[PDB]
Amino acid sequence: AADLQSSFLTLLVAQLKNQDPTNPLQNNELTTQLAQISTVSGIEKLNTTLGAISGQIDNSQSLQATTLIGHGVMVPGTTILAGKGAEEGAVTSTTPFGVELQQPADKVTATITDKDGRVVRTLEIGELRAGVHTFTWDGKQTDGTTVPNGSYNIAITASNGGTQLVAQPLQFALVQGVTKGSNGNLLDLGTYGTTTLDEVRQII
Amino acid sequence: DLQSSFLTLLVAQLKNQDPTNPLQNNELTTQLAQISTVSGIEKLNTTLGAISGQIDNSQSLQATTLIGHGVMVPGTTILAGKGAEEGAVTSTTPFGVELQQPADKVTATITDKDGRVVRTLEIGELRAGVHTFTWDGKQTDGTTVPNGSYNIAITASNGGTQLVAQPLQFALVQGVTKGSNGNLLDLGTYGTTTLDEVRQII
Amino acid sequence: SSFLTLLVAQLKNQDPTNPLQNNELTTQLAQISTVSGIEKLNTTLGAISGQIDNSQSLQATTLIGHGVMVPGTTILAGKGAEEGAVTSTTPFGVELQQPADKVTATITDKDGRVVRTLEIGELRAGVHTFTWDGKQTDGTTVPNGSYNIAITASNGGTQLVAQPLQFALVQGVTKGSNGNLLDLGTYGTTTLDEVRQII
Amino acid sequence: AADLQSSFLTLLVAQLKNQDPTNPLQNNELTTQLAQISTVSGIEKLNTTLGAISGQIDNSQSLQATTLIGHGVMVPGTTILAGKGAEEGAVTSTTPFGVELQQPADKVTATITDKDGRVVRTLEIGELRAGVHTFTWDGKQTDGTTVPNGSYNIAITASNGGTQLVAQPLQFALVQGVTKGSNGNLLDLGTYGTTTLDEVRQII
Amino acid sequence: LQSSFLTLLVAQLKNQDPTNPLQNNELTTQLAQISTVSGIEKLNTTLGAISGQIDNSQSLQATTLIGHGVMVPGTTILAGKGAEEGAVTSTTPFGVELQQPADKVTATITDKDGRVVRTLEIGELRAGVHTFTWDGKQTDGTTVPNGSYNIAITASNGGTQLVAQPLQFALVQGVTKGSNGNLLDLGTYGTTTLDEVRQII
Amino acid sequence: VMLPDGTSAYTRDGSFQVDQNGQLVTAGGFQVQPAITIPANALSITIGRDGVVSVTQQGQAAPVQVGQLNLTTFMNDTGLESIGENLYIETQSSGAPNESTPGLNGAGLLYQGYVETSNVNVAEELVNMIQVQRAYEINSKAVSTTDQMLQKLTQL
Repeated sequence: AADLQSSFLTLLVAQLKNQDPTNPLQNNELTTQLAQISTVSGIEKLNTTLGAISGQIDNSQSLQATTLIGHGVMVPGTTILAGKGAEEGAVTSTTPFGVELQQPADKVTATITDKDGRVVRTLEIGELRAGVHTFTWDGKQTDGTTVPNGSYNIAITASNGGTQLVAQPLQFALVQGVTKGSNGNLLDLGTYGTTTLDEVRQII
Repeated sequence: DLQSSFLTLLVAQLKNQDPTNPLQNNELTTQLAQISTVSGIEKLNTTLGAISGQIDNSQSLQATTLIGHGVMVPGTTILAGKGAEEGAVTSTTPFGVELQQPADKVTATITDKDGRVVRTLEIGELRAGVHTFTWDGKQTDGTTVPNGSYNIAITASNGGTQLVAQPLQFALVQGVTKGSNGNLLDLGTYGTTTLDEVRQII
Repeated sequence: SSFLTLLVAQLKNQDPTNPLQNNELTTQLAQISTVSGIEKLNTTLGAISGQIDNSQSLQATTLIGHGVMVPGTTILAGKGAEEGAVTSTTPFGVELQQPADKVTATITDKDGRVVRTLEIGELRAGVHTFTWDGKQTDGTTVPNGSYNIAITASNGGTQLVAQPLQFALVQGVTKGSNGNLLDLGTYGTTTLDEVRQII
Repeated sequence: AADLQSSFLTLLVAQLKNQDPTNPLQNNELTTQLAQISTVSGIEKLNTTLGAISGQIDNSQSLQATTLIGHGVMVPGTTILAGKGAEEGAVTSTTPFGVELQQPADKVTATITDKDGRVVRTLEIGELRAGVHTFTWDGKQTDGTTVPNGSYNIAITASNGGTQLVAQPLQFALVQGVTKGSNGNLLDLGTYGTTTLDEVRQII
Repeated sequence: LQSSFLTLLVAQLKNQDPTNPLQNNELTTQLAQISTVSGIEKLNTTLGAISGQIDNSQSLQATTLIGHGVMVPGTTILAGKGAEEGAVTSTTPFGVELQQPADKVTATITDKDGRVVRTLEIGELRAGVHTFTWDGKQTDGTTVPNGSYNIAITASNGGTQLVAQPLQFALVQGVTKGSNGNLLDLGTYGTTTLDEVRQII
Repeated sequence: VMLPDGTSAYTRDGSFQVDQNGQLVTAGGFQVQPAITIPANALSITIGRDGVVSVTQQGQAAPVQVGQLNLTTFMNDTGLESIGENLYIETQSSGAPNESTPGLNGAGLLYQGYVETSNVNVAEELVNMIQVQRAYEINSKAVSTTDQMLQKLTQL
């Protein structure tokens, strides 16, 4: 790009030192000067704008880290954490789950199993449209008693017209750090690892 | 390889003239006038890539921007309840109306789940735009309304002609959902809605 | 397809004794590509402007819970429910466009009776924010209520048009007929540009 | 857009009305002119649109200034507050100061003077690098005595082998509000006045 | 540029051949080409002001990071004990960046005198950034004295050494607009580039 | 302006400068008229819309009146004869000079911090140039035609 203004002069200085006096070359300045030199200046200065915009992109990519720290995003998964608070009489609370649906389904069911794998809860959330829907399990098993504290597996089966649809299970994940990978700014979920902004279906 | 499509097109039609001498020796510089042409596009199209990356950074920043607040969304539901403290005063979620025409005669009628009117609110004159008020949580007789939900109907009229009115209701923002279109304000009970459809952010 | 009816119509009076060379036609197409790319960038830049508007709208939510300085003469005085609470008054302000050296704030109660006189002094051109101490002329604690402030600014014996300003807590952000508006509650709905100062 | 397009349209009617009837101009270049003008008109509106982006970014920056309300920033200035808190035994603390150097200097002398003009102490730590270097003075006399609480000013002189350098003094300035004035939206520093956001070099 | 291209246009007009004058069908072409370069110059400068404003915005909005603690490049780890009775020894967390995954990761923690106090084996670490929290205990299992310690992280995959850069945690006190800008003034450590800052806690 | 003859020149260039001896000059040591002497202890200088040039001295908080700078108006502006430097000298067609205070007697005002840009629009000059160049081409063509006529006539 900068070679245009340097290979232009070498050819030009040749024609200036090798003019024929009887037939002097007035096309050295007819169009060669103002048109091509400026046409070089059009491209050579488009190097800077691409460089300037690249520098601005480099500055902007750090604004993600400059922004606040995540308080917990909603990510694909099946793990639900349940426990009891330090205070006496605290109601057991579970980390929220959810489903991503490409198309609306006329039936949505949720199967919650303990670490042993046996089904501990069956839930009929209801009717959902195409998109990401997030809910919170009450922490009650089939009989309505308090579930043991720990980890649970949620499987959401949703179908429309008797045909099973692509239902992506989603689990809550608490954000704890702002990492910088080889690709860009990423969120750190701690135990779950690191996650990207694009795959974050929802933020809580 | 586009350079070879013309650099060798030049030096396949110039590596013959020099033999046969129809020499101009002066149009020879059209190589550079064409390389700057192909490169002059090679940087505009690639600039579109950088500007798209900037756009992506814009959505990333929009996603990072998060606030826990309330918004004003179309609807007729007004909630009423009391706190766990003894002697708490019933408070109701603010309602409102969006009118594209100024209205002078505006009445807010509040009915319970049974369908009967519990309280009628006289609003009065309203200018063009969005107005948001708060129901006192008391019936027409002044008694405290029972805890639950109520339906608000706002009738607006200017000069004796009833105007189309958009009922509004308060909704706490619960999250930002990345759907097939972008960021949606997941309000929980109300659901998900776009930023523009929010009449007021409280 | 602007430069295409021009391009197709150019190939009619083509003059085979001196036609479009390959260099000119290739340049002409490429130069058209230059125009298309710039316009594509121009439409793209508008989307970024809208995104920046959305970002500033999201940033403006911090104004909720914070008070703006808006034109007006109302100062609210109140005392906390706790024992020993000292009555406090909402901050006020003055907007000026000419240099002033002699500024008097006459504060009157809801009945209009002059309860306090304050001498602010010299003020430059711009917005100046002050706070009433809550003390009337005799120094006693003013009762809670609304007070009307008249601000008179003068320089060298001639009075200047002084714009009184007052505190107004921002209650919400409204998507009105034009865009982002600041609903201040008691003061009402206001915009961003008129905001003298945020507190 | 039409500011240049109307002016560039006079150049078309000047070339069309003033062509040699013996040797007219080929229409091949005519579409090049129209393409070139569209290129010029496209760049012209790009600058207009981008200036609006600059103004919007300035407004967003002014809005973001409300995030750190009640804190303090270091902006071009020399006013220094020295004092102590109400708790007994508080060491006389001096508000942070700073020096901005366009070029690095191997010998920088910072002399602090009280309201009376008396020199309280000169700091000799060594060189100070280019950029903004801020320090928090201990608030002590030249002999170790706690400085009286009041106003101070620092004179910072940099030397490069006997050749001086121009530097920018900066002082901590607590912001009590963000005020929209005649020029733009400035930051009210109270005693220090009102200042824009672009000269903010360091904050605390 | 726009001025310097007008002179090349003025020169031709005042030096065109008198009895064989040049064609007149380029003046609006050349000026438009000249006006193209001038337009880009106006663009090019305005982009720089946008970069400066973005730098200032990054410098701002960082009061949350100032209040919080971040991990910065360096081998320093601070260990301390609370003044309260029975306080658990606190240790600044560290980290390491790996360009390539490694199977053997060794963390050697030494006192300010250089004597090795602790040796730890982490194991497999994939490409990216990894964070750890030292227990504040030396090799024998006793709590290390409160102070600064130097950490050397060596990550190798199958006997081939890979780049492992230990990180240091420090408290932020300010954000500086230095010669370039976006410096993270922390006090004893000094200023840190925001891009080179690893994570915010 | 005073030329070295003691005559008068006139310039619309107010980018005034200070010489070694303090007189106000304009790009060439042209000692303006009437004589105006900037003080050595000048801190700042101001020039109102009525042309009074007054300076800030150290210590004193007052713009002492150092000089008055009045304009000159001719009844025919076009008649002036330039001698370079954007200076014009009085000539018989321009008319006698009328020296008067700024703002009055039809004169203008003096704006500090401003420079007046040339009244040359590039677009107008370029369209004029196109017209003129075509005329030039045609005239050279006519000369060449007469040349050919004569040389054939002699070939006869």
